Amino acid sequence: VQLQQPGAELVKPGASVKLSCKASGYTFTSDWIHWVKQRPGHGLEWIGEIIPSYGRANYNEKIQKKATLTADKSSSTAFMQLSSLTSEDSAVYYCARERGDGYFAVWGAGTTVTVSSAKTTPPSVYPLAPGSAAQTNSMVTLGCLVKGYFPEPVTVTWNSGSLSSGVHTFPAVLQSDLYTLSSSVTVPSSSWPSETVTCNVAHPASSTKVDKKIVPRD
Amino acid sequence: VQLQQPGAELVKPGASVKLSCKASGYTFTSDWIHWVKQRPGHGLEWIGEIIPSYGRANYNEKIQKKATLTADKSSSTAFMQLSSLTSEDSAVYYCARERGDGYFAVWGAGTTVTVSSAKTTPPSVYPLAPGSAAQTNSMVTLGCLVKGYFPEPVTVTWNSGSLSSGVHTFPAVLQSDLYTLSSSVTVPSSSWPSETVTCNVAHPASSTKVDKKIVPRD
Amino acid sequence: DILLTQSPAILSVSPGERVSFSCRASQSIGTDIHWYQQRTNGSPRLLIKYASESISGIPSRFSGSGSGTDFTLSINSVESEDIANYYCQQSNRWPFTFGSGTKLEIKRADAAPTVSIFPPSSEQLTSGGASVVCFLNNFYPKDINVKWKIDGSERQNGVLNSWTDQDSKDSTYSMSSTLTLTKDEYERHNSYTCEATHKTSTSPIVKSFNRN
Amino acid sequence: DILLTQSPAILSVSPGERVSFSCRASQSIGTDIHWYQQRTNGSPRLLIKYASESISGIPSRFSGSGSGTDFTLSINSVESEDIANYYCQQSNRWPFTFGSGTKLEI
Amino acid sequence: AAGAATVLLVIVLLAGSYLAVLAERGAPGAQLITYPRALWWSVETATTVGYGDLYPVTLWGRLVAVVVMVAGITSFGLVTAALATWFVGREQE
Amino acid sequence: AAGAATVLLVIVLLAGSYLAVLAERGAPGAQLITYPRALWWSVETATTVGYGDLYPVTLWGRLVAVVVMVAGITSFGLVTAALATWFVGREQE
Ligand SMILES: [Ba+2]
Ligand SMILES: [K+]
Repeated sequence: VQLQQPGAELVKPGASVKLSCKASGYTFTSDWIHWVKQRPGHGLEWIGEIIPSYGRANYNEKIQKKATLTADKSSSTAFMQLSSLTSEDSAVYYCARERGDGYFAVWGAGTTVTVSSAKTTPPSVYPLAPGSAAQTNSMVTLGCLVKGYFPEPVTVTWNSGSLSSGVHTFPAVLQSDLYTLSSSVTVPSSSWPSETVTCNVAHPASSTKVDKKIVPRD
Repeated sequence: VQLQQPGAELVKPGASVKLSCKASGYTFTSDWIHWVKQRPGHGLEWIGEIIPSYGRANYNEKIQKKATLTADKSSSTAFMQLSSLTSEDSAVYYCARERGDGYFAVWGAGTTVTVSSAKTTPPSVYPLAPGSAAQTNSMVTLGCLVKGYFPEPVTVTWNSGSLSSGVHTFPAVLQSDLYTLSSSVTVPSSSWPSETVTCNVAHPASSTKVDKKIVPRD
Repeated sequence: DILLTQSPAILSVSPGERVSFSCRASQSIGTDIHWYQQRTNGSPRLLIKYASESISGIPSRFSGSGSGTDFTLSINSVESEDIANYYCQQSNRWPFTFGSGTKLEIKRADAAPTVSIFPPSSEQLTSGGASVVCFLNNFYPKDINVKWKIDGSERQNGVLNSWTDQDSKDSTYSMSSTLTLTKDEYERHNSYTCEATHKTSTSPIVKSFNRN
Repeated sequence: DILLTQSPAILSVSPGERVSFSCRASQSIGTDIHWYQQRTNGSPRLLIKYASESISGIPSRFSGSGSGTDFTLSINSVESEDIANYYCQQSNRWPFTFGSGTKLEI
Repeated sequence: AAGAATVLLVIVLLAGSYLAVLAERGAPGAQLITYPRALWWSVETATTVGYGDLYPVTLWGRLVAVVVMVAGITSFGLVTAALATWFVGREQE
Repeated sequence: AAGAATVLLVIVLLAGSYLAVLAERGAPGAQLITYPRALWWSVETATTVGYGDLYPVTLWGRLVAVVVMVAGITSFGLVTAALATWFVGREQE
């Protein structure tokens, strides 16, 4: 992972927040670091660029200039100070590494920011094995239910990524200041429960990760 | 004939094909060879150019880059390798000789390409002398019928070109994977049959050429 | 990719009269436009180079004007040997590009078809087929209606007509009509007729032959 | 602020077939346009750089044409792993700018 | 000297290419904002070719630009004094 | 020498005109893609006139372009050293 930045931050309105981006790999003199903002269901909004070795930074003219860019030359990490936030400011924030030749070769995985006065809740994960009487096809479908978490997002994985064959993770729904989503995996009815199948639910905004094995109904 | 290239090629789908262009005349250092593609009932699509003395070639950006251009410096012939063809690729393919000053001074007669799994059939030529009872005007009309050939095209000539006075060759019709066309010539009823009148039917895709003299009905 | 735009797509004109094709480019290209004529069945033929300059071997009729984005080929008088497609071509930026092309058509005096009917050659029957071919030749306008009859009974079936593009010795059209049957079927019918209803004669032009 | 305009906004296509996205710029930008793919939940991914040049690790399906104000990304055959959003991005004048994006549907 | 003026040019061409990008980014409209074409620009400038496809718009851009002219034009009005002596003498012999 | 620097220029002007076309074709947008204007371009370049109607866009185009400047500007800063001596001396007599 060439550009590597936190998963999610939660901010009260009016507050500030500082976003990181550690950048393994090469740490060239001429490298610039940019910051692109993707509001939900929108495209990419450039925001600002910084050359960390030399110091100077440049911000998007045409947006309310909230942020201020900083760098740490000996740590290969660069920062972005969003200040006095509203809800219009909740989005994913990518850093990119532009060599100096004008394209973003490399992109951090992006930091989901949520500005709300609400509280940080970890999620509650429940398995979803099929009924004790649903007739078994060649494939069997099963999933797990992540309920009542805040803020977004949650990473959902199956056997911690080893089983990526036929997964859907559904989008979260909102309700009274908590979220709910579900994931779904499909395996050969031969191989299960002959092979054990676990769903793993990281929630970055609370720094919690959990596992659950979808056993048959005991 | 300054640029001189084969008449017709037949290609099974998915196959490749290599197209030639021998170029008598001058063989300048700076000469470029281009390749323009004319789909039926369409205009001219440039495709690529090559400077044969020096080697390098350049292809049309915006078309699926199927072809690759080559040259033979000591033989004054240049090649074009169309690769993995569909039916969208059946057209006439001209080479042109561009001096270096940006116009196509000289154009090869062009190579008709047909991509179909069908078989190569030579044509069957029958004369068309008038009825034993059609009243003879000052001019007399007569022709010949080229039937059931594949692929396109056929060159139709009258007294091997010597009589080009009042000829129409009609467009081929298609039917169950063979073609049919007709030509028509008109001569003074004085001069015929006092002068003998023959129609000559080259078919390049099979390397067959035939003659037929339109005698009166014997 | 500089975009060369030739409007109109087709051009009528009565003969002997000046005619102009416009080629407008998506940006200024100076004078690096060049015109090509391409007739039916032939390859294209450089007509004018660099907008204004002339090619040796080309009629003095052809003249080329224009610069920047607006360009024009012209024919100070037309004749029927000019019926063709006309392309422009820009050499000012890479890649070289071509215009969509304009076809020249000629309004001329109306002309009535020369009908000719042709019985299947003795050579053709010696297999298992016999096609009666009928030539409508040198009429104008191109809209003409061919009708077949066997013994007076209109046969609508097994009929392949073929139309020439506008010929370039006289500005007229022409049309063939193959009549596909079998040797078997051709023998048990006596008469075959070819009927052409065309704009010139309210009386339809007929041609018929009998085997007997 | 050079204005990059990607129309259409969405693109249907039956699979295996060529597909082209147009990015037209509010002025000539030479060839300093670059394309990014961004799938659901993932970050964007440089596809083509400087209109024509290709990126190592990218399928040969992807091809980039164009210069001046009119630009095009193309996929000589489609498969279901290409469903994503596609952005253009100009590096010819400051500030760098992004296209509105096109979603590919099958 | 022999190839000494040559080197000092190439310091100025790079150095200048680099600061050009640094100065010109942030100025809405600048053409001169990637390191590659910054480098070609500073040759365009030291040789006074004048194609005029790139130039600076900011104040510090023009400042860099003047250093390149001065430092490069003196370089080049000394690198070209020297391709003129060695090569003319080689062809004189 | 007398007309020796002159010749070497004309090698560079042609040679350069030629490679210019070779390098620049294939680059979508290049203006510099027929041998005639390639030749005028390389005079525009060796004399640093700077009308700026033609220039290169590809990398190898710029490379050729730099050879023409170096080789031509040294040519010309020696062909013009010589139209300046012979003709000024002729008019001095
Ligand atoms: Ba100057
Ligand atoms: K200039």
